[PDB]
Amino acid sequence: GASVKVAVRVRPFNSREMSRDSKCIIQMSGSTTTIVNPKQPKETPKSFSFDYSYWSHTSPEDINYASQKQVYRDIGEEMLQHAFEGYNVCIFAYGQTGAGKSYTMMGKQEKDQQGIIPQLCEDLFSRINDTTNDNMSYSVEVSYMEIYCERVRDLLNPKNKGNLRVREHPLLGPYVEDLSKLAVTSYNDIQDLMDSGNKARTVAATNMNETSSRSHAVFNIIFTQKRHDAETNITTEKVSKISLVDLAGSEANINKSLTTLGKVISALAEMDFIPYRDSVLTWLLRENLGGNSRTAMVAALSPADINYDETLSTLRYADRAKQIRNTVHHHHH
Ligand SMILES: Nc1ncnc2c1ncn2[C@@H]1O[C@H](COP(=O)(O)OP(=O)(O)CP(=O)(O)O)[C@@H](O)[C@H]1O
Ligand SMILES: [Mg+2]
Repeated sequence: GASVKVAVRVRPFNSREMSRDSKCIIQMSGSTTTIVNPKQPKETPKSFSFDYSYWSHTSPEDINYASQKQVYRDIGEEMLQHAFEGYNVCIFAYGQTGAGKSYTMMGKQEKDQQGIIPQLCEDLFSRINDTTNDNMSYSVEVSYMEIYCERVRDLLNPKNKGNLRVREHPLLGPYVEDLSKLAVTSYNDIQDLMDSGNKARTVAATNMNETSSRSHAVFNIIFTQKRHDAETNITTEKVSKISLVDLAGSEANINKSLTTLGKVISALAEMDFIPYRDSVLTWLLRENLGGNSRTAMVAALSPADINYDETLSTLRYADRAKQIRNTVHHHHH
């Protein structure tokens, strides 16, 4: 099996940390991330090694700053190329509330501050429009959903209050019943759906009416490749499912999916039964976590001393995911 690739990324201090005069307890070198314990400075700092340790604590003027472009060119680009090979792929952002999950996955729409999802979509349509072999034609379908307190809402159709039911097809696996699946033929169109979708996510008074720290957003693309050949006249089809996930803060019930995800990751790392069905998230993502898919985790980290316990926990869960291996033959030309 192909190992689930893992990257961790530390962001600059935020308003909260600055108001408390937080010092940085995170260091990076190569693919290694080290964390210092602010309360017990007498211990030896704990180090963790990953596929990538992104230092984004400073600002783009730094030669060592890990940009949106590097984060995408490393893992995003790799997954898209796998989609083109015909493999199902998944990228999920994990981490404590405010560590930088949405920035990494969505980013902002200016200043080349766009995250993994916008860059991958753009890259996808660019590659498709660069095609010169008329025997190839493409189809791109998108779906966008939110999972909040186990409830699933269609973000591309906030015009229906149905809490869509997650089901298990008798033969083809889990799916969200009646979740809208829209055909898109340009990056501009997909971006427009992404934008309105982002506008439909649940907010929380508790988060100063900002998007609720407890909702999960799953962005799916169904990429179909059709290859003709004037001959026998059969068109062959290659279908890849791209799942881009932005999880709720790691710190019918509020934290079921996240706690269950932790258990699934731990169990998989150990095994190499798994409670996939214990939550809607782990259920829908069953094949991406141990199944037929190329998967990657990007763990967001706060650099502040005040978030030590939470950051250590994220690093430890990212270390375990690194141990997961999914289960995913041509002729010499
Ligand atoms: N690599 C980076 N470089 C510069 N700023 C970053 C950054 N990563 C995150 N930020 C900033 O840090 C703040 C918090 O990040 P963000 O809102 O994306 O976190 P998050 O999605 O983990 C919160 P929640 O758990 O509630 O969903 C934002 O103001 C964001 O722009
Ligand atoms: Mg977020």
